[PDB]
Amino acid sequence: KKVYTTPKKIKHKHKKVKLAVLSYYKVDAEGKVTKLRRECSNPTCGAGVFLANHKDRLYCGKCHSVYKVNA
Amino acid sequence: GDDKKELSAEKEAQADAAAEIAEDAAEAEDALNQQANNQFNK
Amino acid sequence: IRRAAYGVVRYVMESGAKGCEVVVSGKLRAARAKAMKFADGFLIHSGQPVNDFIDTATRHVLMRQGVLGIKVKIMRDPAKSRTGPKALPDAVTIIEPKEEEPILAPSVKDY
RNA sequence: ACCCACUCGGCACCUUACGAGAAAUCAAAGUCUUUGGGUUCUGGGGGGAGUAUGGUCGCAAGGCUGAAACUUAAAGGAAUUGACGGAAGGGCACCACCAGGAGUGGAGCCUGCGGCUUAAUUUGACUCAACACGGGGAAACUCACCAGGUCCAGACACAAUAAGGAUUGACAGAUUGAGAGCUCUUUCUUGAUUUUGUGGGUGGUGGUGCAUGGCCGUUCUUAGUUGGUGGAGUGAUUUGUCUGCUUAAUUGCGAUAACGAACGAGACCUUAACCUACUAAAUAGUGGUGCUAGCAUUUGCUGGUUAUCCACUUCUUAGAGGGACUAUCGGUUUCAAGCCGAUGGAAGUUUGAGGCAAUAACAGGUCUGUGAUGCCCUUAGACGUUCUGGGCCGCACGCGCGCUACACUGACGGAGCCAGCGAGUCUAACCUUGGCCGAGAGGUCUUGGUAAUCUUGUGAAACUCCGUCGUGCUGGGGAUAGAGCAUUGUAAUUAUUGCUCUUCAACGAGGAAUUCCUAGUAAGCGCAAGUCAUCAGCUUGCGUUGAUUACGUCCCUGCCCUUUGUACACACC
Ligand SMILES: CN[C@@H]1[C@@H](O)[C@@H](O[C@@H]2[C@@H](O)[C@H](O[C@H]3O[C@H]([C@@H](C)O)[C@@H](O)[C@H](O)[C@H]3N)[C@@H](N)C[C@H]2N)OC[C@]1(C)O
Ligand SMILES: [Mg+2]
Ligand SMILES: [Mg+2]
Ligand SMILES: [Mg+2]
Ligand SMILES: [Mg+2]
Ligand SMILES: [Mg+2]
Ligand SMILES: [Mg+2]
Ligand SMILES: [Mg+2]
Ligand SMILES: [Mg+2]
Ligand SMILES: [Mg+2]
Ligand SMILES: [Mg+2]
Ligand SMILES: [Mg+2]
Ligand SMILES: [Mg+2]
Ligand SMILES: [Mg+2]
Ligand SMILES: [Mg+2]
Ligand SMILES: [Mg+2]
Ligand SMILES: [Mg+2]
Ligand SMILES: [Mg+2]
Ligand SMILES: [Mg+2]
Ligand SMILES: [Mg+2]
Ligand SMILES: [Mg+2]
Ligand SMILES: [Mg+2]
Ligand SMILES: [Mg+2]
Ligand SMILES: [Mg+2]
Ligand SMILES: [Mg+2]
Ligand SMILES: [Mg+2]
Ligand SMILES: [Mg+2]
Ligand SMILES: [Mg+2]
Ligand SMILES: [Mg+2]
Ligand SMILES: [Mg+2]
Ligand SMILES: [Mg+2]
Ligand SMILES: [Mg+2]
Ligand SMILES: [Mg+2]
Ligand SMILES: [Mg+2]
Ligand SMILES: [Mg+2]
Ligand SMILES: [Mg+2]
Ligand SMILES: [Mg+2]
Ligand SMILES: [Mg+2]
Ligand SMILES: [Mg+2]
Ligand SMILES: [Mg+2]
Ligand SMILES: [Mg+2]
Ligand SMILES: [Zn+2]
Repeated sequence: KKVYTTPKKIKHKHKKVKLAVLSYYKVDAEGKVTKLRRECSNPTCGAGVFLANHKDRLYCGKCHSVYKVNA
Repeated sequence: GDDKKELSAEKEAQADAAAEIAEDAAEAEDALNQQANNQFNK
Repeated sequence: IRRAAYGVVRYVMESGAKGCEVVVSGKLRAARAKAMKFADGFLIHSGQPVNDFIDTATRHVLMRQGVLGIKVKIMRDPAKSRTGPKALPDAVTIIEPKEEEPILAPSVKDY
């Protein structure tokens, strides 16, 4: 046939990091628990799901994308 | 196949035809789902 | 090859066919393909009596080496037709007339 | 000299063949394993080789005599069937010619093919039997090519990873042609469905039509193929299957060691021609009668009218029948199958036209129709697939199928006005009458039709008539090009198509060549169907107009058939 070609630089795919992280809640002394990172307002999110914190952005990931709640 | 054996061709072929008549002649004579969702709906 | 084919011919001949034909095409065990006709008895080819009296199939048999064609032709008894013409358009039957015991003295009958 | 008969001895010939032979053949090649008249000589698988060496003869060239080493399984005879001939003899054919028709070949454009070009210009096919072929009219699709971007749709098994997360997704920005979370940034989400590797799969218009099936083309517009019993032969085989005559035909007659038969041709099937009779039709029409319009007429003519009734089946439709068998008569011949002529007839070229189609052949075409297929290739930076955009149309040129023209048997303008085969729409946009808008192209409101019911009498075109042009590259011709307006489609640029003005080329009948054709044919002409969103200079069918000239030959060409030769049989590649 032809047998190869192309400039250089194969592309990579993705990770999903590592993240031991679903520990974001704060317990005071014995035992009271207060939540970090405010949860989400859509009827598809039972407010067990939270909103990512960037800048401007807070965003719902259980909705795979949808919605912009910005506080 | 080769022309040397052609007799044993015709004889075993004759013999294959008799066994289709024997198999033939003998054969002329011879010898819920949704409801389990409803009853489990408790 | 010939065993199976000959045996199929003799079973269809046994079955009261006017005649039958088995064609094997393709390649058996050798590089170069071949074709073998196996016929017995009476068959016809041209014309509408084909459409009435002969059923043909072809079948692709797919083997470790390759693919063989099998085209089986069977000519049923026309006299047994039971729906269709009962003979070939070729058939012409005269009726065997009689031996006459000749003449008489003329006379007459009365009733 | 000649004739006839006879007889020795000759050169030959003819027929047999009792006999012999592997056979072709042979009065010897016979008088044979029933093996013996006399005698001379030669040969003992094929090569090496008539070579080496010695002897001998020769002026010489060469003669006579004449080994071996080594090598090899066939070489050789006669005959058979095939096959093949730059051999002959017969036949057949408008894919051959004669007599002619219209052309093609020239020109412009249309198209395919080569070539060049190109990131790419995807690829098959190359005499007839490649080149308006792959149903191949490609804007994306198609699509196989090229420039880039995504996705797994990587079954299943084992391993490993891993609930402290195997893995999935994504907003904004970045990025990207792109409102692709491709990838990055950021940090939520998901929950054992994946991920990683091995093994194994899967897909591939990737390869091989020279591994195959299936199909198809071609030999073949052909006429050939086989077997029973009997004859010939040791045999394979042969006769049958043939000189002649006849046919479209191994179609028949006839000749006959053959007789009597089978596949193929024929028959058969479909379709077109004819049925004052069969059975019927508001989904076909006819006459009558009402209702009624217009002319003129004391009447009569022409329309109109989905039922207003009554009758009928000529014309239209399709069931089942019938009819042609070359019939009758006369010619002509083997005194034959046939052939020519006449009359009749719907029809007498197998009535016209087709479908089907024996044995075999080909390295014909096709893995680019197939979830037909072997093997090879590839399979995650994919040859899988999708998306974006180009390409298949690219232009010094060579070739093939065509379309349009060179005009006065015409163009243009009125006017006349006639077909046949077709096809059409429910999750849908098909065929479209009518009504208005528009120079057009088209637009728009309605409508009939799943259809002998509506479009549709598809009011097609050539053609007919009355005029304008008047032989002037002209009012013939319309390539090229500009500007504008519409239609299909997401998308019209390299201009899908359509329309109006303008632009107004070559072409003054086409060299060497070469195609097709015999009667409702050739030729002119349009239509529908296929492709199909749009696009036909293409194809498949259809009807409209409708001739000249053959009713022969074997000169050319092509093929079939005898014979003939062969050392070919993997068959003249
Ligand atoms: C004017 N625009 C178009 C016009 O060009 C024409 O187009 C048709 C086209 O649609 C047809 O398309 C075809 O498609 C169907 C379908 C079943 O495949 C066919 O049955 C039928 O031949 C035809 N209707 C084509 N065959 C002919 C053109 N004149 O007619 C339809 C139209 C929409 O009016
Ligand atoms: Mg084959
Ligand atoms: Mg026939
Ligand atoms: Mg003499
Ligand atoms: Mg020797
Ligand atoms: Mg031909
Ligand atoms: Mg020619
Ligand atoms: Mg001529
Ligand atoms: Mg030309
Ligand atoms: Mg090209
Ligand atoms: Mg062609
Ligand atoms: Mg092309
Ligand atoms: Mg593409
Ligand atoms: Mg591909
Ligand atoms: Mg794997
Ligand atoms: Mg081939
Ligand atoms: Mg064929
Ligand atoms: Mg015999
Ligand atoms: Mg026959
Ligand atoms: Mg009336
Ligand atoms: Mg009638
Ligand atoms: Mg006569
Ligand atoms: Mg080839
Ligand atoms: Mg195929
Ligand atoms: Mg393949
Ligand atoms: Mg394939
Ligand atoms: Mg193709
Ligand atoms: Mg290919
Ligand atoms: Mg296909
Ligand atoms: Mg198949
Ligand atoms: Mg060419
Ligand atoms: Mg062609
Ligand atoms: Mg006119
Ligand atoms: Mg009608
Ligand atoms: Mg009509
Ligand atoms: Mg002019
Ligand atoms: Mg003009
Ligand atoms: Mg197009
Ligand atoms: Mg075409
Ligand atoms: Mg003649
Ligand atoms: Mg040669
Ligand atoms: Zn949300």
